[PDB]
Amino acid sequence: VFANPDEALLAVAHGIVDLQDVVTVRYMGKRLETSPGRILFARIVAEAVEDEKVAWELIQLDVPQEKNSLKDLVYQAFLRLGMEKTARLLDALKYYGFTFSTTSG
Amino acid sequence: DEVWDALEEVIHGKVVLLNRAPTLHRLGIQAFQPVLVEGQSIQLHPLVCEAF
Amino acid sequence: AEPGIDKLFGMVDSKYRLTVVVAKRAQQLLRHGFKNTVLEPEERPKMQTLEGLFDDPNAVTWAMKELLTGRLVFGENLVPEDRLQKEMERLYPV
Amino acid sequence: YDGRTGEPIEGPIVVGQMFIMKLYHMVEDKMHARSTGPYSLITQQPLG
Amino acid sequence: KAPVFTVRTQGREYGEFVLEPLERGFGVTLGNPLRRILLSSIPGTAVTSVYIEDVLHEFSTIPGVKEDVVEIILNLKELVVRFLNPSLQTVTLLLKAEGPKEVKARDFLPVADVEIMNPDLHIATLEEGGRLNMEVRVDRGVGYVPAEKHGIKDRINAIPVDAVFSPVRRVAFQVEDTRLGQRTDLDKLTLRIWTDGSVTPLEALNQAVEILREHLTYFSNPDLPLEELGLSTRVLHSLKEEGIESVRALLALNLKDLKNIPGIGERSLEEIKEALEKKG
Amino acid sequence: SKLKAPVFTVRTQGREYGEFVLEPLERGFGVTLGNPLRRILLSSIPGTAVTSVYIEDVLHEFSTIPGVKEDVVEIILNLKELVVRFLNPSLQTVTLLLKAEGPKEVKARDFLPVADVEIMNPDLHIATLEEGGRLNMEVRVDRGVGYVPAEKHGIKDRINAIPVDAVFSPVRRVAFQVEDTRLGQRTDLDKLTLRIWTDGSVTPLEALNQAVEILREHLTYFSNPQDLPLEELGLSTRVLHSLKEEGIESVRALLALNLKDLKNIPGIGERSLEEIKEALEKKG
Repeated sequence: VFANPDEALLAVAHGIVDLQDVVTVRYMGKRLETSPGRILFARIVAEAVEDEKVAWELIQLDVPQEKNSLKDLVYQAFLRLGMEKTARLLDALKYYGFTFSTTSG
Repeated sequence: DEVWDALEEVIHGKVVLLNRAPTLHRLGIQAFQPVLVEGQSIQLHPLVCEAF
Repeated sequence: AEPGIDKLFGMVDSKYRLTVVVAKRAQQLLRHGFKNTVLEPEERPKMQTLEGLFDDPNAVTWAMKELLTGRLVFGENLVPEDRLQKEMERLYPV
Repeated sequence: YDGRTGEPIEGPIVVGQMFIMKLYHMVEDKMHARSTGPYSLITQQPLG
Repeated sequence: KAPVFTVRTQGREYGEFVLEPLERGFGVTLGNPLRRILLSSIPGTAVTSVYIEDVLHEFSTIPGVKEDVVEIILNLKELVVRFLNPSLQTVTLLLKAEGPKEVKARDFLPVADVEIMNPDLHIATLEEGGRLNMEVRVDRGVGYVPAEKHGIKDRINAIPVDAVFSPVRRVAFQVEDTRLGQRTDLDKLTLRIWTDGSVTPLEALNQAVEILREHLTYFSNPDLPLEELGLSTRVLHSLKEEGIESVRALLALNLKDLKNIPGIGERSLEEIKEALEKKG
Repeated sequence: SKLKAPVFTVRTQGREYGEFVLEPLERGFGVTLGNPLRRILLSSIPGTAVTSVYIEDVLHEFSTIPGVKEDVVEIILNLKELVVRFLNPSLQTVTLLLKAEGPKEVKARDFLPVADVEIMNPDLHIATLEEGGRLNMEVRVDRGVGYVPAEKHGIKDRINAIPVDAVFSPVRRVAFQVEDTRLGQRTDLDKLTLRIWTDGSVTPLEALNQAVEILREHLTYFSNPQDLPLEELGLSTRVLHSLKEEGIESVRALLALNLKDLKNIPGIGERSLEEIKEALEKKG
């Protein structure tokens, strides 16, 4: 049971748990049951668009990210945050997507 | 080597147009801010690959 | 993406009008040698050379930033062309 | 093992000997650019 | 040439450190070990255990208190404790409160050479008739050690807590291409560091590089036993545990030595004599 | 509960192979120390390579030699495998000469011996020569780091000399193993083993030491957080031309020029001394 995302991912860094493991993490005042990976995705979006609440609204956390969900994410981001921020989010999604894709095995 | 620096100065803020045949829609041509690189190959961003 | 592009699209009813304003303003800046700018010395766009920070040669960037400031006025039939050109040449010679 | 980090890839990966050929299409032959140059007789448009 | 090192910091919680230019490949060569060390080997403090008077286990709930034990422990995990004394390795904080009050970090009983970096940290809300009496264990350590791993209990009913020792909250590094005019394949290193404020990002980084260097330094230097004699049992045990285990030592034992032994008297002297009659 | 300085064990086989063990180390430090050294060992270790080749009556790389089986390209290819050891640390370049003929298979030994130059692989084949076949060549071997393509250095001792791709790195292979170990009370501790294969020019221990030194020197860079040309000075024209072509081009050198130096210059007299003084009055 993690107090914050930083703790969960610090635990991941030391090999205590994996990114695909279901864990209890406390995020934004609410107690969530999810993987460190999805929290990490949420942080990717959050830092990308520089708005944490809106980002939290956009993402579907209870589901694995795929073509349709990510497309919906892009569109909603375009509507809410505008061109520039959505572009930044796109670059972020690209970067982390690739980065994880290589180490995924 | 100074003329390369000069070339860096010239293209500053300017963009170029990339085109791929067949050009089916308006995104067959797009604008990009060029970043000078060694080598004879043009480097394209992944995300635009679908539109082209 | 160009900085504040959404806000720039906000200022106009048509994107093409934004493009025309930017282009024409850039022409003004080029013609008068940037000395007619509405920007402040700390607002001036910079470019990193081997020497160091220098004035940005690109007039379109200048025009877009200037437009973002709000200190520019754009529209149709604001002033006869000749009068505008001559007053500009009086305030900022060539 | 990832040569950058030193840490292994999180899963087993297929590695082996493959036969790969270098084709006749090379950038050196295909790279081309033009500022100004020769124009056509009748059309006065640039050549191909 | 000698690369430039630039530092841009915001408070004590966050820092950015740029190193450029570097030779090709050295961006990750420097970047990777520093990241590993900063998260693991940077010394810090953490709550490792908690004892609550009327709480039997971690999943229990406290009457009169809004937060459950889990949430309280979670908040205690956020507690940042700075030890002023370098030789001080452990402290027990005590807390006693009641009534309609919102408990903060300040309410902890003050300890000498112990500074609370976050006194505004919320712990638990107490209502009318609510009583909170607890003792928290603060230790010095490194890295991240789960509760199951250390399993330390000062007393019974004590709940082990996941220990986040590292004052460093996060480490990220980006390596991008850069050029020195003619060469374009040079490396630019950007280090992003998040800390809890107890240790400064620059300080943490310095400790990390110092540790790494120190680690690099390590490559420098490439007459028989009485027990068997079969004597009386009392003789065995006494003589043995009396600092001697042989007939040679028994021989060393003079009149004012053998008889001086607490166990030895006459019944023992008898058996002993018999032995000296068997061996001579 | 603080770990102490680990034992370091060294196992070497000749100059070509080495094993270096450090144990015990804290968990995860096996790759933390092991990996960066590997990267440096593969990239940054200084070595020697053939940088140039001139073969008599041979104009270019695509030429062919009468009496010799191998073509020039193949010969250069064989020369790329040549491992040359400089005994003198101050020696940065050497030109090897080779002359052979008749029905013989030319090896590395046939190279004319040079002082402070040792050929580690004398059994290396170069070219097969036939009756009436004549091979007379000079190869230039330089010291450098990394990989420098022929197009990059463009080194030519003479006109008909053929530039050769220079593979400087003496380190052939680097592997590292991390294994479990315990120090009595603490378990899951790390044992680091570094295995290094080299060409023999540099010793594995030497290579490792250089690598560690490089890493340390680079670690020093985290320490600090964050004399003009006379031609530009604007001095008199005569001053510009004279002072410049007089072997100096700066105010530092002008400062170096004592009374029996500045006034000794053929161009300089008193009219120059005036301007000079003025310059020293503007800067001080």
